[PDB]
Amino acid sequence: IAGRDIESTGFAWWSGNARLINVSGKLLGAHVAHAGLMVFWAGAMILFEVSHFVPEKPLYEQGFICMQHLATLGYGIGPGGEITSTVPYFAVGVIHLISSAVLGFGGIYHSLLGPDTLEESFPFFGYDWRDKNKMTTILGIHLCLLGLGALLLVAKAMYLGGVYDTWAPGGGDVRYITTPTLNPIVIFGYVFRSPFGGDGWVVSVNNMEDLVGGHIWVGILCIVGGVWHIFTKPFSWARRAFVWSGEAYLSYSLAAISLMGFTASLYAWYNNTAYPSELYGPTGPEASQSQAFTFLVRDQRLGANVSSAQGPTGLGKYLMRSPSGEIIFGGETMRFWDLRAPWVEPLRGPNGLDINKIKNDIQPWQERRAAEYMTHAPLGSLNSVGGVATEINSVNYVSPRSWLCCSHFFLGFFFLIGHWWHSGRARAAAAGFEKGINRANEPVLSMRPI
Amino acid sequence: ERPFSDIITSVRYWIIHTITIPSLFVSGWLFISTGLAYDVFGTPRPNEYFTQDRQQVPLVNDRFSAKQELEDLTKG
Amino acid sequence: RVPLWLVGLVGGFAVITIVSLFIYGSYSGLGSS
Amino acid sequence: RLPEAYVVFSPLVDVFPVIPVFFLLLAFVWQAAVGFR
Amino acid sequence: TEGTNEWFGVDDIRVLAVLFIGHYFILSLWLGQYGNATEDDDADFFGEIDYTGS
Amino acid sequence: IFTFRWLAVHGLAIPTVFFLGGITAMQFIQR
Amino acid sequence: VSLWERFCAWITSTENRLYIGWFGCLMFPTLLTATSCFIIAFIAAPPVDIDGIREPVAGSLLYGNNIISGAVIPSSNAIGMHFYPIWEAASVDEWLYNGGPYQLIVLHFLLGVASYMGREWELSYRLGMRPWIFVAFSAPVAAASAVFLVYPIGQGSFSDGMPLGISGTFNFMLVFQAEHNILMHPFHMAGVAGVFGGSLFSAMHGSLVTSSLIRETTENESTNYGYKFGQEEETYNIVAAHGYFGRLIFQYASFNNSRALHFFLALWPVLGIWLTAMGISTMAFNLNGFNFNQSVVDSQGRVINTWADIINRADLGMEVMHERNAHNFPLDL
Amino acid sequence: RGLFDLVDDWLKRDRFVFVGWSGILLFPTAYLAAGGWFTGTTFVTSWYTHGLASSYLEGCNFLTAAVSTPANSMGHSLLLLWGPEAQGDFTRWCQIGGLWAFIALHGAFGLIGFCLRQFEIARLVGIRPYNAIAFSGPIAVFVSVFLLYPLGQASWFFAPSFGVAAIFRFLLFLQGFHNWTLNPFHMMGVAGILGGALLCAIHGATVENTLFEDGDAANTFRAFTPTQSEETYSMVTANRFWSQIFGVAFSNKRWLHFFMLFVPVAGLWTSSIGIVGLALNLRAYDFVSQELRAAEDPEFETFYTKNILLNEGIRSWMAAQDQPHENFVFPEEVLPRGNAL
Amino acid sequence: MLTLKILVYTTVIFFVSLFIFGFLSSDPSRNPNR
Ligand code: CLA
Ligand SMILES: CC1=C(/C=C/C(C)=C/C=C/C(C)=C/C=C/C=C(C)/C=C/C=C(C)/C=C/C2=C(C)CCCC2(C)C)C(C)(C)CCC1
Ligand SMILES: CC1=C(/C=C/C(C)=C/C=C/C(C)=C/C=C/C=C(C)/C=C/C=C(C)/C=C/C2=C(C)CCCC2(C)C)C(C)(C)CCC1
Ligand SMILES: CC1=C(/C=C/C(C)=C/C=C\C(C)=C\C=C\C=C(C)\C=C\C=C(C)\C=C\C2=C(C)CCCC2(C)C)C(C)(C)CCC1
Ligand code: OEX
Ligand SMILES: [Cl-]
Ligand SMILES: [Fe+2]
Repeated sequence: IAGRDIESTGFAWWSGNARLINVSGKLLGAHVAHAGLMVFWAGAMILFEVSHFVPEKPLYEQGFICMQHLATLGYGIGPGGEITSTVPYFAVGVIHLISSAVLGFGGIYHSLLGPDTLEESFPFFGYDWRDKNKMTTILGIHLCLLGLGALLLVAKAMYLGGVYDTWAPGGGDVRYITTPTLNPIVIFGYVFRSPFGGDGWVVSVNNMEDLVGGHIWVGILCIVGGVWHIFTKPFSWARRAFVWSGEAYLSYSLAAISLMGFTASLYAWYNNTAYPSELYGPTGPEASQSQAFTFLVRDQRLGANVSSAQGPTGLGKYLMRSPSGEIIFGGETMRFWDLRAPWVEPLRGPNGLDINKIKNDIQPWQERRAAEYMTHAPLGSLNSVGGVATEINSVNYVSPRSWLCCSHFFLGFFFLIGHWWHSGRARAAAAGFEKGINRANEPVLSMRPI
Repeated sequence: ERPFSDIITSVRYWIIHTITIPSLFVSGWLFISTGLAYDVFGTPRPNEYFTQDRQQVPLVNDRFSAKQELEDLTKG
Repeated sequence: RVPLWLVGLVGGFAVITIVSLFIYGSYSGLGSS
Repeated sequence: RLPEAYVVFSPLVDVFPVIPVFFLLLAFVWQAAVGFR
Repeated sequence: TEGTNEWFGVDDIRVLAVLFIGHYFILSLWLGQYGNATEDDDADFFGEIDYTGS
Repeated sequence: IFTFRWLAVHGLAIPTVFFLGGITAMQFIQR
Repeated sequence: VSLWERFCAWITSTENRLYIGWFGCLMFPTLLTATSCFIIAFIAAPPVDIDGIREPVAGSLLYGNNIISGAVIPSSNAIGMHFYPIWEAASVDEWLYNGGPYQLIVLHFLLGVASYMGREWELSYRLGMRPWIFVAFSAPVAAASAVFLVYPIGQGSFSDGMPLGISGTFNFMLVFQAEHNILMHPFHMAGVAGVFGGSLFSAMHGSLVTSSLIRETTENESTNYGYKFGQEEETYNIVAAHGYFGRLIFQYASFNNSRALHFFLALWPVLGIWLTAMGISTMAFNLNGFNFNQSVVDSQGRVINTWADIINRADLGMEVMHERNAHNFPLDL
Repeated sequence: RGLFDLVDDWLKRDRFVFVGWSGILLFPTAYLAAGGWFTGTTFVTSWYTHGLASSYLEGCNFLTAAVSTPANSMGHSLLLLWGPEAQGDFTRWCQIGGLWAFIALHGAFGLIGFCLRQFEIARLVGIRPYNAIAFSGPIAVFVSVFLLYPLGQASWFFAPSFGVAAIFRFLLFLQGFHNWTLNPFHMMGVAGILGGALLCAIHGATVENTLFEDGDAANTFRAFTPTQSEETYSMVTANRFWSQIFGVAFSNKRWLHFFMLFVPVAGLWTSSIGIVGLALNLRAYDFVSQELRAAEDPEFETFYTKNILLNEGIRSWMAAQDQPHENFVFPEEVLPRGNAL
Repeated sequence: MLTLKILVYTTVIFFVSLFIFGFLSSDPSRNPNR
């Protein structure tokens, strides 16, 4: 049949989805069907995780990656990070699962029965991959929708129940964020920060006020940009620099999504504000700091004065100074002195750790938390063994942080490869020599000899 | 000649194979389940690694008297 | 007269069930710690 | 555990998460049905 | 220093001045050839690559 | 009935089925 | 014309001895400065305190090394992942004491190789070719970036990166084996298969093409002189080579299409290297290989060993002896 | 004519698989070696020689099963089934480690037969025999390690075992005891292997990205008749591209393919020499000057000394279980160890 | 130390501006099929 064979379009079966480039009716159905599949997976995963829940173990000992997001949003969590009920998770899963059916039916209809092209009966929903005005209009519309979503998150954080705050005065609890920060200096110093150690770029946000203010500013910027890109057309300096075709737009999107994937993986690895440690588990540095704290406490209880104890190299077994002067934990964990956790801040003064507070102000709950985080470090194997590489089979645990980081890092790299491939092909096809070298007029033969 | 592409289709091929193959599969299953392999190849059984007398690994120490050493180590 | 896209399906089912059985035996029984 | 009114449907729930892959396999099956046209 | 969070690493006015000098010098050289552009509705095109001279 | 392909394919195929049956039987052994 | 137009015409000219392009503007200075710093540091650098325990390690030729054991030591452990340029040290001596040159060399080098990929694409575009060679080159770049940058980021310190030396590479490999149990990660097996298959196919293809040469030289001259620059001849003799390959193994396995052949040749090692680079990158976040320690037991409950247990003994031996004076607590987290 | 001519005519007929005169040596030996490996990894144990379990019947998986070397008490015996050690009795022959010798001995002749087959086919079709020197490479590797290394050592016990994890054990063992990474022959072997991989990728992308436009569809695969006279890609364009990017490029199509043939075979033949050297404990272990200075000056340190300490740790912590027949007993107070862990 | 930082920033911004304004000068038009 025409349009579905190699003899009429090229594009053999293993690259058959490339026959939809100039068919704007079936492309809509395909994209809608993928969206429906995404919604279906979300709902099904929520339900599956709910079905296996055990009310004794913490969430990071059961291999969950979906319940933690809802818990952080402020659903079914209590003081300290304990799960009280699972009804809201069930409701979210059911709603997603039901909406998936409507999305899938729409995709199937628009793909299998609707008109092949929309440029003949619905002029509003039509394009040519080269009409810049229409592309800007579509971009502005969907951009305004993104801005509305960000403002919806802000509204949930401020009025509709609140969000879980791990830095709360008295342990993690759900609270209303009533005073978001709006000074552009702080937000755009977060944006324009260096990514190296000590700064961390945008991963280093460490309170909820900055988070809410940033999502506010993002909503405002997205709405303004959507209106602007709707009411205008590309300027002269942009027309002479870009390639105007569908594959070029695909490559442009691919590069940005790869960058986003890398950023999300590093969020999951390093941050502990949007990813509270009571639900996901301790971060990499946190386990080592906990080990040092635990052994300091034990040795102090035995009778040592842990400020003048000399290590094997003469550097200080328990306490030392960072290259800038602050008092930090000794040992090999001197590299992680940038850590800030709610269970350590009680012992920090204006110039690092406080000697007197360490001496006679350590509470048992801090000791318990340190022991737990020391014994639940994010180390494991592919077959879910847990521990150092030279350990025996006794436990079965791999932290969700490692899974999330590794998976989205893998995806980010492969989508960067996508930028490279799809963009190179797009530009070569636009120029007009993606099929091969024209043997009649080989350009190399008319160049000055080298 | 008569390539595989239409050998895969002949009904007589299929019926004789359905007659023959399950006999071989069941023969292998019975070979394992009877315990005859343990005797053919000398592989120790899960309760035969250590006997009541010998509580260490039975390594062979002699070249020309391996038969007697193995006979001692197995049961005697 | 089976067409050459169903017998391949049977072979795929056989190989996938054999692989699944081997993985399950890896997770349970001898050599499962 | 699911709410008590739905515990009976647990085996179906234990299979839903993997459905989105069977779609990818079904695409290949459909292509093979028409003989890789 | 090292651990502070200044924008782009700028800690003095001279750094900002020289950054402006660089961007502006190359910008002036570029404007020497692309400075006479217009946004009228006759300099546009309909294609994938802009071959409309300048 | 005595062609070279017959001998090769059957010599490679019979022990394969025997060993596969043996492995499937092994899968259910428990100490 | 203007001055800018003449400059642009000279930059993108395809008549220079070496193509410059717009990517070359980022390429040349970074690679040149990295080369200069590397040579100077390799010849005449003072000892560097790598572990932060005030025990400097010598790595230069003038301090009693040879070519095999010389290296450029990674930065100090006290620094961590902090940015350490020259102007952040109180003096050049302090900068050299804490392992300054490593960061400079690594960063300008990575920028240079990225620009190298870009420049390859740019020349392909200017010459009217198909733009998929830099995609193939992306695999070694991915591996080098993986090690040099990604492993420190995951482990939290530049001091855990691969030293720029020969014996430093072996040290890095051994410690990585001890700590993460590589050789049991399937991605490493994919990489090993990739390199072995690449060598196999290179040898096979070379032999097949060389054996199928037509007669143009007789005895008293090298056979290479038969080919002329610009000659027209497909890179085999179809009858002889195809018959040889179809007779050596079963006749069903023979590539009669040059396109598919030279595609498979390109695809195999590149995919292998991509997979092994991603294996290293994922192991940087403590997702180690398979663990099969003490998995076989008898009826009573005693443990019967396997080869994996011998590998574990070797790993323990490596682990207990590395960085002897650097640890204070029982766990190496 | 005579029997010889009739048999010769029959052996070289066009069949599904070429048989030839070398088939008599090739087929039985290779078949027996493969069958021996398959039965050894499935039914036989290593309890009485190594103290290990190495079969599926015992609980191992694909990555941990192997056919282990014979016991150390049998130094260099050929281990024939009818020899003075087994005296028949298939069971005892399996228990003492005869399957390893069976596999190795029949497999060496299998490799010889395959090389002869390459020679015979090349002569039959009338082309120069270059695929038989390229295979001689791997023959050298196999012979060198699997036969010469044990023959210079105490017994067959110190040979690689036919398994996946056993090869990893071999790698770690040679690194720990011989300092094999420092030998200047494994270095050249590594260079050859990596260069071969590099050459394979650069050529297929260079060839695939200079194709002449001989078609109309985006699928350039179906634009090549099975064999024509013209080349499918432009040599001049590739030469220009690589000489302007890298500074040097190929211009002769025969030298290119000879280089592709030459690099990996040279690497393998180089590594074989180093393995033969290790067979007699003639290793490259110490730099005497650095050892003397470090002994005199307790502040001189390089990566070399760190690798030496790592090797010492490997040896001390592995020898106890790696060689069960020596009855090594190391108290905890003599094992080398750093601080803390 | 400050003057070294000034010079390094100068060089970096100069080369980066060269790159940025070089790719903005109607680059897709510079192909042999013009
Ligand atoms: C997310 C994955 C996805 C999606 C959405 C699509 C979508 C599409 N592909 Mg495609 N494809 C995919 C993956 C995908 N593909 C993959 C992985 C391959 C490689 C094997 C291909 C190879 C391929 C080729 C070679 C071609 C397409 C074509 C098409 C288009 C027409 C298909 C058609 O006529 O259906 C015909 C199929 C059927 C009538 C049978 C399927 C019936 C339904 C869809 C089965 C599922 C029903 C569902 C289970 C029940 C839901 C009920 C609901 C009420 C809840 C369509 C837009 C064609 C095209 O371009 O058309 C112009 C084309 O030629 N694709
Ligand atoms: C939400 C939030 C936040 C944030 C906020 C914000 C505000 C953000 C922003 C963001 C942004 C704001 C981003 C941006 C980006 C940009 C970019 C990314 C750009 C790029 C560029 C490009 C891509 C270009 C390119 C080129 C060149 C180079 C030249 C010429 C050619 C071209 C054009 C191609 C915070 C953190 C606060 C907190 C949390 C929450
Ligand atoms: C030793 C000996 C001998 C010999 C024997 C034999 C010859 C045997 C054979 C045997 C055999 C010959 C066996 C075989 C078996 C096989 C098997 C056991 C197979 C399996 C398979 C599998 C399991 C596969 C897998 C896979 C893959 C690889 C890929 C894809 C997927 C799948 C999964 C399918 C005799 C008698 C002389 C006597 C003396 C001794
Ligand atoms: C949700 C829900 C549900 C479900 C539904 C669904 C959505 C389903 C559908 C869908 C599905 C789930 C489908 C799937 C199917 C698939 C298949 C089953 C496939 C197969 C595959 C194969 C076997 C393949 C093979 C092959 C061939 C054939 C050729 C080429 C090669 C290969 C190998 C690829 C129900 C009803 C329960 C209700 C409730 C709710
Ligand atoms: O830095 Mn370089 O090697 Ca990674 O594990 Mn911990 O930290 Mn130290 O020890 Mn082991
Ligand atoms: Cl430590
Ligand atoms: Fe060639």
